[PDB]
Amino acid sequence: SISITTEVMPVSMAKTSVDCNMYICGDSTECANLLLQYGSFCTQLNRALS
Amino acid sequence: YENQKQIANQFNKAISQIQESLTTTSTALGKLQDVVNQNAQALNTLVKQ
Amino acid sequence: KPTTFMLKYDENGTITDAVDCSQNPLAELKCSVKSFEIDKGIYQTSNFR
Ligand SMILES: *[C@@H]1O[C@H](CO)[C@@H](O)[C@H](O)[C@H]1NC(C)=O
Repeated sequence: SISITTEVMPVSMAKTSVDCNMYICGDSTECANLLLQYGSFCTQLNRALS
Repeated sequence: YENQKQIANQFNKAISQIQESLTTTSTALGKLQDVVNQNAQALNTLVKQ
Repeated sequence: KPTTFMLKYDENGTITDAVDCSQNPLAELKCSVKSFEIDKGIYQTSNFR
């Protein structure tokens, strides 16, 4: 007998980017200066996701 | 067995072409370079922190 | 005017070269990856408002 069966394999997912200064802070300008004291956390995060 | 000379010559010519294509600075070893680069950027971030 | 520069100190300790990180997109791309020579490709640099 001849039988045709199926196999389902994932290949990829959804690509995502985030803006740190809009997620953490928003439109504020005191938050931006207070967040500058933590080094490059957001350059690091943008590299990881990219 | 009847075409041994042509096969030996094709083998030798392909070996010389592998050598000449590696000499001419074409980057086909970008994966080991990527390994080196990722380790160095990790340590630069840790020291800059 | 208040700008950001990336200054280059040489072996003897003197400033030999600099880029202005506000002149072009290319000077910003130079300052963000911290080099003077960039390879080919696409690179994210900053965000716009
Ligand atoms: C550093 O100074 C010495 C003596 O002034 C000079 O001979 C040498 O070329 C200088 N190095 C560079 C990179 O200019």
